[PDB]
Amino acid sequence: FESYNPEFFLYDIFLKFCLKYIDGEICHDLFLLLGKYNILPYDTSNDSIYACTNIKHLDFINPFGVAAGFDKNGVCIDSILKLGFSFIEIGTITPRGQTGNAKPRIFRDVESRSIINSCGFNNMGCDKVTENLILFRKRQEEDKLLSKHIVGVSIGKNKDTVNIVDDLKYCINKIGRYADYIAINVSSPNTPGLRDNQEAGKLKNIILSVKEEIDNLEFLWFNTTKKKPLVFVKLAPDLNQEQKKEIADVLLETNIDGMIISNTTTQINDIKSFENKKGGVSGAKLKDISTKFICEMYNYTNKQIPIIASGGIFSGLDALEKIEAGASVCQLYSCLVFNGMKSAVQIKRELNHLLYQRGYYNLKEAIGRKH
Ligand SMILES: Cc1cc2nc3c(=O)[nH]c(=O)nc-3n(C[C@H](O)[C@H](O)[C@H](O)COP(=O)(O)O)c2cc1C
Ligand SMILES: CCCCCCCCOCCOCCOCCOCCOCCO
Ligand SMILES: CCCCCCCCOCCOCCOCCOCCOCCO
Ligand SMILES: C/C(O)=C(\C#N)C(=O)Nc1ccc(C(F)(F)F)cc1
Ligand SMILES: O=C(O)c1cc(=O)[nH]c(=O)[nH]1
Repeated sequence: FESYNPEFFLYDIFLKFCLKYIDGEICHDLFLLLGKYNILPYDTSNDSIYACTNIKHLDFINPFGVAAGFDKNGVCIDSILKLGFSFIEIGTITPRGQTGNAKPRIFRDVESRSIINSCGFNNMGCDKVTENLILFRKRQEEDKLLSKHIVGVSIGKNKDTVNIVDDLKYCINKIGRYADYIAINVSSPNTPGLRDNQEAGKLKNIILSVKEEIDNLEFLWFNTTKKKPLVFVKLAPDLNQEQKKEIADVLLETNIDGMIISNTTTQINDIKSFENKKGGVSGAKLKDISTKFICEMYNYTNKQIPIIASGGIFSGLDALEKIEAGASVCQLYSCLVFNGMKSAVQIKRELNHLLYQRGYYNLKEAIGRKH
């Protein structure tokens, strides 16, 4: 075993320990601290050119990135990317820093590889996170192994903010220049009233405001693409067909660059250890629900809006199911929690194998093949 490799057995011993004894958020923060101090293992393999993917000019070296919320403040972007991910969606930052809901607010259920959280948009604020992203961009600029890595920024509203657009615009003005794309978060179930912004009418206004604000912002782009950040919207899977269809029409009207399918769900209640817990559920129990959601939106949007998959992706098989359902790229969170540091290297290898086995010459060919 190569001790610098994410697959080094020692990291699995650590993973077992963490999962067995350590509080969810404490472990998470410890992990981010390890990454901040750059003492995490890293992937040294070269990514298959056959598994590269894209969403317009956004070129991902591999189809795996880490979902929003994992590095809410962008404290160790480099370290996380070097685990083998092609991109990371930092934050889900708010104009002002806020503490989030009362702890403990993150619980694991290993048997079902599920997580439930009621974090509440805890983050250091757009100002501080921008500084962290700026530091990364400068670092990315001197390093070359990160030149093609992508960083997206998830944005939301502060707990008391009346008009979400006011917060979105503030964040864009501050960090938009350093983002490869912006993720409009209107699907968190831990911020009262936030999900109402998924109503076709409101969502349309929000998306246009975000796009205009990005244009109004426009060496210029200190990001990877060297172009203005694309716009994605992250949706909750707890919507009825009518709602999804109306949203689908808005996404086409607003010509949104992409849609991150499925944030956590609130319709799961078959998990024993989560009965007395609040928040959104992530993990295996969310996979089918979110995959189906992808199928629907892919159809409802006539395969015109690129999809970033999120929800219960742990293996290459799970990723292929998301891909064949219409997803062009995948985001992981729970996988990192349950499979640990070897998450990226492992899932990439699995997907390459599976793509080969099934007879695909590349990953793109598989996108939507479940038609
Ligand atoms: C502790 C925790 C915090 C999260 N924070 C955010 C966030 O700030 N913004 C966001 O868009 N999603 C957030 N998510 C949702 C994940 O990005 C992802 O959509 C969801 O967990 C489904 O992926 P998974 O099944 O692979 O875990 C969070 C999830 C967890 C478990
Ligand atoms: C200090 C050494 C402790 C060793 C414990 C050995 C347990 C044997 O499991 C072997 C396979 O582990 C592979 C890595 O898995 C990491 C994630 O483990 C999930 C929980 O596993 C529970 C059983 O250990
Ligand atoms: C099912 C019961 C499992 C019990 C497991 C006991 C595990 C104790 O874990 C200690 C080993 O983890 C090593 C730490 O690696 C993570 C960070 O690496 C940074 C470098 O650290 C070197 C000093 O450890
Ligand atoms: C609930 C929870 O456990 C988390 C969250 N969020 C989390 O990041 N955990 C977590 C993060 C990293 C590891 C490892 F180091 F092993 F790779 C293990 C667990
Ligand atoms: O910060 C949070 O509570 C949060 C945000 C989000 O988008 N999803 C989630 O499950 N939690």
